[PDB]
Amino acid sequence: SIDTPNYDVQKHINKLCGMLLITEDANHKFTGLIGMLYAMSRLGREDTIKILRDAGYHVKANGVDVTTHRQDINGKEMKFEVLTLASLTTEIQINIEIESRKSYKKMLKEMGEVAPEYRHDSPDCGMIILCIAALVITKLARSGLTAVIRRANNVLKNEMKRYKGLLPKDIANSFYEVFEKHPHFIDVFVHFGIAQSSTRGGSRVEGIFAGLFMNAYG
Ligand SMILES: O=C(O)c1cc(C(=O)O)n(Cc2ccc(F)cc2)n1
Repeated sequence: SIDTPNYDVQKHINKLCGMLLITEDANHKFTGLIGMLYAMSRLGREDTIKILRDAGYHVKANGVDVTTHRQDINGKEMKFEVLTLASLTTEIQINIEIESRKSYKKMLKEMGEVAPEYRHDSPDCGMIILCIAALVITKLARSGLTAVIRRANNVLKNEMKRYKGLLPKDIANSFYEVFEKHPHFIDVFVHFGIAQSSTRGGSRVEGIFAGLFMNAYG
């Protein structure tokens, strides 16, 4: 049973990436999986199922939809937008949102209203996560972990400055873990990276990803 998110939940998964990126001392246990979900939502359900079946994997495709979950947090009833994921519980998703809202309020207290580039909903959050995945893929092509961190601190210096939760060591470990545990994600990531690196222009981060991905050959 593999979750195959479609184009419709790409905005949601990007926001989930962003919520972890704004979290001070964020727990990156699920970042490898969330990053992979973002890549699949970019490829689309159709292409994702095609890649897995072509790679010889047998797949039970799980539809990914946005649902509203009502949960009581500190006496107050709260509405949370969650994704129907077999790989990621409602509880985990909500706790990611709770912890990021705590970090966000601390940011308001520090600098007032937050600039677009410092928010959890900045359009490049998913790609920022996938830049670490691109570095891990190079070193798999866990000894190369120190080199991933050192290459990450230089290439993602502006992004690390923007996001308190951009912790290269934790994110790289999460990707190493997911690629070891679920090797079918390597095939998904590689097809994602080939397709992405063909797109012209776009954002600074889309450009950094393309350069990092191209480096896995030369
Ligand atoms: O500027 C604000 O007061 C603002 C904006 C949003 C939103 O875009 O939903 N939110 C909700 C929100 C804030 C932080 C967070 F990590 C998750 C959700 N707060």
